Amino acid sequence: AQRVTFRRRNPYNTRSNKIKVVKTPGGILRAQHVKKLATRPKCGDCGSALQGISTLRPRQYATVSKTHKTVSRAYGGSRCANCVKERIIRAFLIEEQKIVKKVVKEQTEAAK
Amino acid sequence: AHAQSKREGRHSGYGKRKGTREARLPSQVVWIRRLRVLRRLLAKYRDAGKIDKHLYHVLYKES
Amino acid sequence: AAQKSFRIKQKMAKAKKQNRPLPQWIRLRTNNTIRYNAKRRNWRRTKMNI
Amino acid sequence: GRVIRNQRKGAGSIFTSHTRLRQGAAKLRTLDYAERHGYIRGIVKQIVHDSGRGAPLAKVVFRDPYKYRLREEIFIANEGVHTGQFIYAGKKASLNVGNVLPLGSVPEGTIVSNVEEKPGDRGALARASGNYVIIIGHNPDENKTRVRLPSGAKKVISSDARGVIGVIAGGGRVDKPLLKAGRAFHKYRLKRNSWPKTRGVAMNPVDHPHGGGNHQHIGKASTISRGAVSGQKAGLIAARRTGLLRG
Amino acid sequence: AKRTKKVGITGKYGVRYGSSLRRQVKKLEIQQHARYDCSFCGKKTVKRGAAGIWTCSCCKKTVAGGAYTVSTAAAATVRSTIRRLREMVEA
Amino acid sequence: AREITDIKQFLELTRRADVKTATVKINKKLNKAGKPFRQTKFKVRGSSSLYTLVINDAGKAKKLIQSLPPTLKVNRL
RNA sequence: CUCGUAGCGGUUCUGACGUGCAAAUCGAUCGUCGAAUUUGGGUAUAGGGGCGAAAGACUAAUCGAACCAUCUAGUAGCUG
RNA sequence: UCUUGGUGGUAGUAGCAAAUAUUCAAAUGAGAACUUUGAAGACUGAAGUGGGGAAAGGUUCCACGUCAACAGCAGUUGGACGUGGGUUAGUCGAUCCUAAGAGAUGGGGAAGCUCCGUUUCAAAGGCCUGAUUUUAUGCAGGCCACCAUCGAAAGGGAAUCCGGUUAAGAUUCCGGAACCUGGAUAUGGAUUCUUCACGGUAACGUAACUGAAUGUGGAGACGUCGGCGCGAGCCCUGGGAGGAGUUAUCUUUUCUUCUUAACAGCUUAUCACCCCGGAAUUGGUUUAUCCGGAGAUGGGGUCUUAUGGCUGGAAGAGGCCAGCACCUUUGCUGGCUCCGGUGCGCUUGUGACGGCCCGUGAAAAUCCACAGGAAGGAAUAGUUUUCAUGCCAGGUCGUACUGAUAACCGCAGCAGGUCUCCAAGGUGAACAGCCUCUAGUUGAUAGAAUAAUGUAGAUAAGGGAAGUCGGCAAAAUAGAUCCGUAACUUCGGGAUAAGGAUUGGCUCUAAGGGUCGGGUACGAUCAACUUAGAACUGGUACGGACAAGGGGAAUCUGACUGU
Ligand SMILES: [Mg+2]
Ligand SMILES: [Mg+2]
Ligand SMILES: [Mg+2]
Ligand SMILES: [Mg+2]
Ligand SMILES: [Mg+2]
Ligand SMILES: [Mg+2]
Ligand SMILES: [Mg+2]
Ligand SMILES: [Mg+2]
Ligand SMILES: [Mg+2]
Ligand SMILES: [Mg+2]
Ligand SMILES: [Mg+2]
Ligand SMILES: [Mg+2]
Ligand SMILES: [Mg+2]
Ligand SMILES: [Mg+2]
Ligand SMILES: [Mg+2]
Ligand SMILES: [Mg+2]
Ligand SMILES: [Mg+2]
Ligand SMILES: [Mg+2]
Ligand SMILES: [Mg+2]
Ligand SMILES: [Mg+2]
Ligand SMILES: [Mg+2]
Ligand SMILES: [Mg+2]
Ligand SMILES: [Mg+2]
Ligand SMILES: [Mg+2]
Ligand SMILES: [Mg+2]
Ligand SMILES: [Mg+2]
Ligand SMILES: [Mg+2]
Ligand SMILES: [Mg+2]
Ligand SMILES: [Mg+2]
Ligand SMILES: [Mg+2]
Ligand SMILES: [Mg+2]
Ligand SMILES: [Mg+2]
Ligand SMILES: [Mg+2]
Ligand SMILES: [Mg+2]
Ligand SMILES: [Mg+2]
Ligand SMILES: [Mg+2]
Ligand SMILES: [Mg+2]
Ligand SMILES: [Mg+2]
Ligand SMILES: [Mg+2]
Ligand SMILES: [Mg+2]
Ligand SMILES: [Mg+2]
Ligand SMILES: [Mg+2]
Ligand SMILES: [Mg+2]
Ligand SMILES: [Mg+2]
Ligand SMILES: [Mg+2]
Ligand SMILES: [Mg+2]
Ligand SMILES: [Mg+2]
Ligand SMILES: [Mg+2]
Ligand SMILES: [Mg+2]
Ligand SMILES: [Mg+2]
Ligand SMILES: [Mg+2]
Ligand SMILES: [Mg+2]
Ligand SMILES: [Mg+2]
Ligand SMILES: [Mg+2]
Ligand SMILES: [Mg+2]
Ligand SMILES: [Mg+2]
Ligand SMILES: [Mg+2]
Ligand SMILES: [Mg+2]
Ligand SMILES: [Mg+2]
Ligand SMILES: [Mg+2]
Ligand SMILES: [Mg+2]
Ligand SMILES: [Mg+2]
Ligand SMILES: [Mg+2]
Repeated sequence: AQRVTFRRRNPYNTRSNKIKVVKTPGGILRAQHVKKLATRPKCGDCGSALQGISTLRPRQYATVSKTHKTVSRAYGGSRCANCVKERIIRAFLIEEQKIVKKVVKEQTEAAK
Repeated sequence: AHAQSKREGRHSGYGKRKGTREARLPSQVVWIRRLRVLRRLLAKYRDAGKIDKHLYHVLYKES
Repeated sequence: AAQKSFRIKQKMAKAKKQNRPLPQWIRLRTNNTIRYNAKRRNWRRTKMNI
Repeated sequence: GRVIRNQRKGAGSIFTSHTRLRQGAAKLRTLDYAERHGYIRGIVKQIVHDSGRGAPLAKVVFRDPYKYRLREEIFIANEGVHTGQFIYAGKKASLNVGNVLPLGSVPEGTIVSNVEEKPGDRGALARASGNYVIIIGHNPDENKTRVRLPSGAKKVISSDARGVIGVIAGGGRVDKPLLKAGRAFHKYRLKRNSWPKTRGVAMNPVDHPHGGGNHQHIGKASTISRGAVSGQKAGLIAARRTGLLRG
Repeated sequence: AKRTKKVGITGKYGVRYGSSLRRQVKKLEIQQHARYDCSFCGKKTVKRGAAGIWTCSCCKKTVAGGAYTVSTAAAATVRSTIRRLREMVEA
Repeated sequence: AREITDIKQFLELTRRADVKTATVKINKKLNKAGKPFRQTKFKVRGSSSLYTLVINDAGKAKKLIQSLPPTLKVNRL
């Protein structure tokens, strides 16, 4: 089989020096330098991959448009639509608790 | 020509094996093939309908 | 080293231009005692130490 | 006539702490008006592992009182503290495990950890895994409190000094045997270069006061004074009694 | 079948390290590798996560714990003692 | 190298004032029984992209080659 | 953990060689080979100091105290 | 055994013997064992004597001329000598970031050379104004609490590929095809009389779809081992379209070409998630037993695009041929370049998992998003456009070559040492040994003869350790299948204990799969190498070369792996 070479002056099998052997229109095999695989943006609350958002290297996000980077909700590209829904429930149930805890506290000190 | 003789069952005797039985063919690969066969058959018999979901779960753990 | 400094290549460039014999007309000059380049260097005989 | 290994450690060249992977300095929250007159509510967001430390670290997140921002303090996690737990630090706080209160405002026999030796030095006592501090007394005029330290000693600290309720998590760690030099190798890989240890009796006399001779023997008494210096303090330093504890 | 009479998890150590020390590690390797019952979700899904750390696989909630078991006997006492001192303070 | 799948955007593209040249390719796609036809490609030299419009029906290939502007430079083969 | 390559070491022949191929090699036979492994680069520790899983081992063929220059033409009841 | 220089005998002596190996003819030449070409024989045998690189070297690269010295023989040859030519980048690196660390400043010490310290006990400071006519944009608000700088040509990092080209350069040149960053900027589209979009129950979708201070979140960003799945490339192979080989005989045969880049659009997914529903007769399910009233199975969906498929790039290039021209400028013309299969294969990438830890396996630059609502803004398109298209620019340094049985270090053209990528067929468990393909080399003073003594390799009747300090060296054993396996033991081992049978070839037999299906008592089709058995056969050979444990009973001693 035809054998290939690293096409850059790095001769070491580092993380930034990965190759894929590919066949050219000239009929020969050649090394092709593979970029690093991208990581999905994780959730800001549960830390799971959050969907609808592109999986790009961190400077590629300045090239693509806003649709690839955000879901149409509140906390779109930040949280994961279950942590957001839990956040809306947890928001709501505490001011209704705080209002109740206010009228409980006010009434019980109004007595004695 | 030697490859066709191997297919027909020649040059495979005791004097032609240098590796162990597991080195020549790993027993795990034998198990993996044979378990995947029974699980293919069991899912084919449940989904087509010649066993119910109760006899299936008995044979799946027996397989 | 195939990825040099410029300061290394500049001294490497100087050494090649010095890597010549004596010009022959210098040996014909009046009261001339120079017979040869006494400061000739080879890559094979003397390493030039950066 | 050569400097010994116990002397060479103070130069701090190859004898430093291997501190790349550590999560930070595990301290208490800095003593302020929130923690001196009322309380402040934190939240655990991580129980992480500290490299070279046998005790987990709790990352507790507070709100800054004066600026809108979040301040992440790093605690030593108490056994029983979980993620998602509200953590209270202050004077008016409630006794739960993981709450931070002054030693004066917690009762007798309370079990505390990450206890300040002086009020506001951000945690000095009961920090290794499993250890704790018991409050054994009080002198409310000229505010002090008597404790029992993990060595068994009795200390008198200010009642304005703080502590975290509970034991430090990770206890029972040293009860497991290492079984092999490999598991000792990776314990000390992330602490410091103190391992292995060559016996001084296994040496040449130039290297150690115990080395040399036709047989491996100590030669002089291993008990040395406190009133000696470097190079002579190789053995039992300032020992009161030696050998087993059999009376 | 039943592959070993007594060594169990400690068969990886061979004949090495002594039989006392293999017995000493055996009760703690069983203790650290067991799945424990979660207190929040109720499922038996708590495993050790670098000693002192006990994350439940479901409900994603981590509990600071003992080195090899979830709760030590010593910190069990602390949960009884601090609970008593909390009531007698607010009594 | 974008691929153009429409006629009216193609004509709107050929008057873009950054395009000045184009090339037309004749391919002889002879297969067995489905379609041994005469493929015609219309490649457009935009400033940042090369636009190909493929017309496998040989009728429309005669129609489009007339309707090209005369300020554009066409390359046969 | 084990057999055993690559690797990394260096048991024995007290083999070859011993004005060598080599101021430490060559060959066979060997130890070990998924970790207290092996290794490049960066970095830190410097001479009565460092460093040492400890042999007075290693610190540029130099080590029971490196190397360079000076004091110094050091001194010699000793040999030429 | 003075110092420096010179010179002898030894002496034409010792020697020029590792790395299988050379041979014939012609050419050139004064001169050929050694040069060049052809022929032949061979070897490295893909963990290479092959293609590249890192450090180091520095011109050794390439051409012409040349052979005094050098290549321990020779020399027409050369890494030699003389003269020249040669290294092209927005995309590859450096440059930038931080690491371990190094290190100024403020300040303290020290007679002083200078030492400590890197945020300290310092009055340590730049950032945008919403947006412009009293603006060289401040003579204003407003915001920010850190605090040098150096530190990686293997870590992090914006973006380039294919084809061709040279005597020597190439991801740099040329041709074609892209992309990124920075800047400026117009048009179309989008949104707007509800002034900052609409659809979907939802997961989320789209070409767009304002968003200041401040805050928060994510990416950069991570261990190792195991098995499994998937992809690429390779290997194996069928049909066909060419070319070459063998052809006494046989051979629908043997070898060989049949390729598709970066980039772009459309599709493509295990995992994850949403809706309906409500589960014991418990179901789903992995090679590996996890999951489910905190909502399983099931039916519908949503998303990531690793990756694959189609199309553009792109057949116009590259390859293989054919015909005709035949100092033809030098080519011209024409055809083919197609469709599959297989897998415990090899190398690699990835995904979901599992195991391990008193080990839980970097940082920063950088980039994005969200929260918030500061400010500004509505006519037939006011603003704003992270939508499409259009314009301009991308500096400096490096780049040739070797990377080693001759380009580095070892006094040198030294059997030494020196970091790494790619990796064909067979045998076989195998990246072993042995043989071959591609590529490469055939270099090492030669010739003749075959004394002793050597060195390296062998064999030896009968005996079998009598040898010797001592079985030193050698021999013996060796793979695999089946049988059998003790003392003792920390119950894990001992253990391949010890021992004992079988092994070839040929012709068969028997198991062991996938895809295809039902009525509101059924077999087409393809593919793989394991295992077991049988007969027949042979100078009883058969792990036929290669490869490959000697074993047992005791004592001392250190527990062990390691140094
Ligand atoms: Mg790099
Ligand atoms: Mg195998
Ligand atoms: Mg098995
Ligand atoms: Mg320079
Ligand atoms: Mg010791
Ligand atoms: Mg000693
Ligand atoms: Mg071992
Ligand atoms: Mg071993
Ligand atoms: Mg080996
Ligand atoms: Mg030795
Ligand atoms: Mg010898
Ligand atoms: Mg010599
Ligand atoms: Mg092994
Ligand atoms: Mg190596
Ligand atoms: Mg000293
Ligand atoms: Mg000694
Ligand atoms: Mg000296
Ligand atoms: Mg003297
Ligand atoms: Mg002399
Ligand atoms: Mg002489
Ligand atoms: Mg002679
Ligand atoms: Mg001879
Ligand atoms: Mg060979
Ligand atoms: Mg060969
Ligand atoms: Mg020449
Ligand atoms: Mg010569
Ligand atoms: Mg000569
Ligand atoms: Mg040359
Ligand atoms: Mg020259
Ligand atoms: Mg770059
Ligand atoms: Mg900087
Ligand atoms: Mg820098
Ligand atoms: Mg990294
Ligand atoms: Mg090219
Ligand atoms: Mg080249
Ligand atoms: Mg170009
Ligand atoms: Mg418009
Ligand atoms: Mg719209
Ligand atoms: Mg992100
Ligand atoms: Mg490209
Ligand atoms: Mg479901
Ligand atoms: Mg690899
Ligand atoms: Mg745009
Ligand atoms: Mg170059
Ligand atoms: Mg080059
Ligand atoms: Mg090269
Ligand atoms: Mg030197
Ligand atoms: Mg030579
Ligand atoms: Mg092979
Ligand atoms: Mg095979
Ligand atoms: Mg030879
Ligand atoms: Mg005999
Ligand atoms: Mg005999
Ligand atoms: Mg005898
Ligand atoms: Mg005798
Ligand atoms: Mg022997
Ligand atoms: Mg067997
Ligand atoms: Mg046996
Ligand atoms: Mg035995
Ligand atoms: Mg030992
Ligand atoms: Mg001992
Ligand atoms: Mg003992
Ligand atoms: Mg050992």
